[PDB]
Amino acid sequence: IVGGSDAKEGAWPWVVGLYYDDRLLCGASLVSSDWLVSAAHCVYGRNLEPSKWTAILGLHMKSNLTSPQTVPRLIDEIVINPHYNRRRKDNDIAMMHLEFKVNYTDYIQPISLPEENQVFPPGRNCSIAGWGTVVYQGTTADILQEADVPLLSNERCQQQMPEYNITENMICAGYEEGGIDSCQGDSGGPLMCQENNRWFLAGVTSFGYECALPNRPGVYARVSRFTEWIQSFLH
Repeated sequence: IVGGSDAKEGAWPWVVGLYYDDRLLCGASLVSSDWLVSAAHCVYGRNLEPSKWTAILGLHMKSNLTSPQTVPRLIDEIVINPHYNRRRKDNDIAMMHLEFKVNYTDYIQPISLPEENQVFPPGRNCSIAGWGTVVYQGTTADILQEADVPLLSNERCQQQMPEYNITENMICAGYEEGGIDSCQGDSGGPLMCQENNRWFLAGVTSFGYECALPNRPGVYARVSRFTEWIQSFLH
């Protein structure tokens, strides 16, 4: 996360860090007691031995090794979206199953999927959080970083990203002046939006051109487009 600041413990209790070969590579969001939502590009091509992935839930600072609120879980199934197109970056979303369920606490809670026909309006600020790079081509955060970013319309995002195919399956967020954005290592994490005192998972961190440039917004997979499919896994 570029231009954000340290989160407080408990700030975003659905945010989960995903480890592979001992490195936190991507974020993910807890959506039930045993399913995460993350990005397909994070796991694509390396999902079929799913026990190589570990989720840490209730995570705040990577270096805090005596944290009693963090809970590890092996992953035992990873399902990429059946429409995912790697070349086009379209449908960039995956489901990951926790080997054993988690009990919810102030530090571990699921985030709601969007309500039917919920609108997340261009111009509204939503929040992002992750342990990825703090500046473009910089280093990964220790303490979870958070920031707020405004949504764009897809028309405006496509004009700013003419090199890319911005589809109905994507939602974009960032500032005209740049400075605040998701970055490498944040992929898979939530774009989350508040309505009526409740948080909804509006997007999943997907891609962008570099990070935090002016007039270059972050692109996220639009979760409302996948709610039926995500629901298909749940108990």
